[PDB]
Amino acid sequence: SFINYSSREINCKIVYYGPGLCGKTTNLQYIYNKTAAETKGKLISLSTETDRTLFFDFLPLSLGEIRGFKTRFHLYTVPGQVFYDASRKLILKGVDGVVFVADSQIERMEANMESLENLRINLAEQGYDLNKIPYVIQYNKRDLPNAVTVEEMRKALNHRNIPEYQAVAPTGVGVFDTLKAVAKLVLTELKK
Amino acid sequence: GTQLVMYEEEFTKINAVCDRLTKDANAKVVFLVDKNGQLISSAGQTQNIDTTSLASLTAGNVAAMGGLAKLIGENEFPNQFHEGAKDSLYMTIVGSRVVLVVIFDNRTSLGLVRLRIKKASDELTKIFESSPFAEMSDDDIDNLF
Amino acid sequence: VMYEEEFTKINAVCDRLTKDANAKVVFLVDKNGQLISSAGQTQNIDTTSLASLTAGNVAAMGGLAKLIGENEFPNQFHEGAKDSLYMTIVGSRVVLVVIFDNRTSLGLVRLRIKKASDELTKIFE
Ligand SMILES: Nc1nc2c(ncn2[C@@H]2O[C@H](COP(=O)(O)OP(=O)(O)OP(O)(O)=S)[C@@H](O)[C@H]2O)c(=O)[nH]1
Ligand SMILES: [Mg+2]
Repeated sequence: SFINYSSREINCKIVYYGPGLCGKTTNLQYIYNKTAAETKGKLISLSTETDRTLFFDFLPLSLGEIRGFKTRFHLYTVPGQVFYDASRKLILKGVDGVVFVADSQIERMEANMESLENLRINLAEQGYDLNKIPYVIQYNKRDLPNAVTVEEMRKALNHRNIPEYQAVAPTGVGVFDTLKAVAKLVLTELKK
Repeated sequence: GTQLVMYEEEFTKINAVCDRLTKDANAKVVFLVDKNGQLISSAGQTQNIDTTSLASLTAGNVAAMGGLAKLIGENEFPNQFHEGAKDSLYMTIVGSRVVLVVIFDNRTSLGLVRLRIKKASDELTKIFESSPFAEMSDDDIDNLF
Repeated sequence: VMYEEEFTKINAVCDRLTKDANAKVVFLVDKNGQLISSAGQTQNIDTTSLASLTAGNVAAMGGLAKLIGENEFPNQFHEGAKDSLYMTIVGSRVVLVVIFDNRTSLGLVRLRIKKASDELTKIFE
């Protein structure tokens, strides 16, 4: 994070992580769609022609004011397909909080676990520890018929009873819940 | 995140370096961005232009070049140049976590830009050479949205 | 498959460009970030990472150009110490990456990159 005392601005970086097609970019598109002009910048989306994220999405968001400092949250999503790993590592630099977006389809459970170990690895390799940073997990795609139960995703993905949110990103369900949860964990960390 | 703070002591000098370069090198815009994407300062005709997006693409570009330089066994390319027919753009790494960016009209020779940039960068490392949370409570946080 | 025919002909263009410009290595990268072809000294280089960082760099540069009222910047030249790196967009979808040591001039690489581009733009057609 970066605090400009002169301009009274608190800046925090939040990165959405998870496997390919799991819904990271849909989270940001929803947030952008529903936020008044006066609290958001422009949504940058570096994507392929089939809309897969190729480098990152970026959305700057202002969440109000705490003790007369404006809060600016810099939201990123990574490219989730395995072979973008080199680009994916770049986005984690200076991350203040992480949202891990998991796809609830049984056919993507192993992609979820692979992506989660990839987030642990990538953080360790630049000197962070997922067990020690503000972290929430989103079980996205709860609408789909082939979605596994919340309890089986907890067993596969969530060992420290990290805050977990059910979402259906395209309708917005769970999206602002997830953002509010990691944003407050980040702000609680600074308070310490 | 490394908890980083900037008091108006060093902010005011950094802004001064920037508006020097836009006036002298006839830059259309100037700005300073952390490697992690955080915009630190801008300067120039930043009306009608999104310096927050610019800072984010810049740090993404520099980080991708960073990894490529490392892949072909080199160090981070100290700067990058990108000519345009109308407006052109030059950037250089200032220190270990900062990037200075200048885009200018091509009615301003490249030689004059890399001149003022030799000094402004050297000036910036001279500046780098030099609490809201204490009274905060969890209602301040919970009441944010 | 006539894909077998095209893909050896793509390697041909890359191989000719590596010799005719005295380069170290040549990569042909889709804007998708997937490697299309590679000629030259590739043994000690992760080619998945290189394709991914190359597509990411071009995408970032593009989004930036689009902000400051300029079309996508066509070429990037990033001179290093013992080596150099040149990049060009061939047509719409492909990025050509030429890494060459400093005993080679950028002006020859660009001269040779012109004809490789057309040889590639017509292989695609
Ligand atoms: N049914 C259903 N579809 C969803 C849900 N969330 C996202 N999708 C769909 O899945 C597809 C992928 O979403 P997207 O946000 O682009 O994935 P991503 O995580 O950003 O993917 P990538 O950039 O790593 S490849 C889109 O078609 C999107 O509409 C969901 O909650 N329920
Ligand atoms: Mg995406």
